[PDB]
Amino acid sequence: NYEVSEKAFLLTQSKVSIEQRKEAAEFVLAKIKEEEMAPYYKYLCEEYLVNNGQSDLEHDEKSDSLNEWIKFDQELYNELCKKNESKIKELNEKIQKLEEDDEGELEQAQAWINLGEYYAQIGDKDNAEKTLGKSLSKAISTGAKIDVMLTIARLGFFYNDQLYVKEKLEAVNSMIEKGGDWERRNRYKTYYGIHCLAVRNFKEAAKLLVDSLATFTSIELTSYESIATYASVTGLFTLERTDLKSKVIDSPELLSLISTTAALQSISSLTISLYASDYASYFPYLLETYANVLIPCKYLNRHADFFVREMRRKVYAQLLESYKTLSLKSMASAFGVSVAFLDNDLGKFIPNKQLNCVIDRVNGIVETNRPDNKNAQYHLLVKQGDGLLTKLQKYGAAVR
Amino acid sequence: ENWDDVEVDDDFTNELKAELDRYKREN
Amino acid sequence: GDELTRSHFNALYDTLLESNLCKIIEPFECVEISHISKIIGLDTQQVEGKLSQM
Amino acid sequence: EFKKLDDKPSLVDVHLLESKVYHKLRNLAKSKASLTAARTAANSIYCPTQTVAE
Repeated sequence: NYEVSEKAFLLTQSKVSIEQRKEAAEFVLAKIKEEEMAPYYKYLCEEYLVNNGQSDLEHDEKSDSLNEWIKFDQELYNELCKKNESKIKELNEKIQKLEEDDEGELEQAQAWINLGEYYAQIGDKDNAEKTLGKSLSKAISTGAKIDVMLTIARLGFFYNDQLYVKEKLEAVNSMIEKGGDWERRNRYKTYYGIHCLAVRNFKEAAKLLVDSLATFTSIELTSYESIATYASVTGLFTLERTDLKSKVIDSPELLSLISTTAALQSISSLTISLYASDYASYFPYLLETYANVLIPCKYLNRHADFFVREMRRKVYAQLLESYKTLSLKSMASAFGVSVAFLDNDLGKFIPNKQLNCVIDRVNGIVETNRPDNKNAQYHLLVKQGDGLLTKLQKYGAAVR
Repeated sequence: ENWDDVEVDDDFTNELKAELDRYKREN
Repeated sequence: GDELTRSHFNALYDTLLESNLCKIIEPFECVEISHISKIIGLDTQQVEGKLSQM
Repeated sequence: EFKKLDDKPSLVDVHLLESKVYHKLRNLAKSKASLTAARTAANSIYCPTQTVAE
């Protein structure tokens, strides 16, 4: 269900082109004639409002925005009951006869597991996890448990529900912790970091994506280079510049990945320009980054403007370490900013204690604040040193 | 966690990247 | 034209550049950049760019 | 289909050209693995100067 999830994701916010939502809408109507996508489109209008929420024919009666092409016509309306008879009335009667004839054990479990995948395309989630629970008691080895954790993971992928799905994803590994091969051991930890990207835990969850996407891909939902853009942007985002030379710019998979398609423009254009300390050509590569990468990708657009605040402070911080004092004519008259427009970027970063820099408003001499031998031994020691008696007397003064 | 959530506005990408286009044309 | 030669070109470019810096860095620092470019033999913008990279 | 189903020494030339595919792709893992298997299997045969020299 990645095709309808990735392409129709442009229905959230697209400020670039109008045909982006139109071209992606063709894949929605093409894939829905085979398998039922109806519960996916119903949630699109129930998530974001006053943008695309008025395009549904029957939810409430509304017409708005630019898109008349996403809807259920009189054909799919009559096909709504046709798919329900095949996915419920037809399948449940065949499995019910298996319990009466008592044929096999794991074969009956795989029947409920395969049937449980149809409930994801139905839109009733109470019977989705119920059928998986019936096959849970019939599951013996780890072969039948592979598709169980995949169907449960689709509940948060297909319905975009990060609340009730993460409880079931953790319940499988917590009740019985085995993992089998290290391939699945990374799968239980991958789904853990997916729901943490919705709450935006930053480098905690995002550090596992660059490791998993550079080794193995499920290959069933998508391809290797389609979701590779998630690890390309978060690669330089989470990892410091010191380790970018031994990891990102030199990699067996990444250097062969840029030759597959030009839609990345991260591990190549942004990495080489950042390692060369040249910000003249580095910034125009960011112009095609957010547009052609962050917006179309799902988990990347969940952040969007959350990337730059961490990245914009870091790109200048690395330049301040290479010189004691810089010049305003280098920043204002050359690369990324003008004179007056510089106050908007570094103006809000310093009061947040993100970086320490000094700009001269007369002679135009940029000055860098260097802690020298102070560092965390003196100043930062006082800050985090007060937490010793703060956390001790918090619950300690009340005894029991 | 939640402090980073609200403090980020609609500014930056959609805005500052539109300024970088006209900035290089004036130089 | 050769990639293996061009790959070692930047390697030998920095190799002889670091060797020229060892003559500058060995005595005391705080010398004018204008006199540094005369010892290196490149432009002021090129010397400041390559020195800050190391 | 080329492993011991047709010509055994022919893999020496196949794995040799396989390293050149990942060479321009800047992939060290697949280039070292294909060249090591080619040189290890090159001990059982002798090619007239057009392989071992490469």
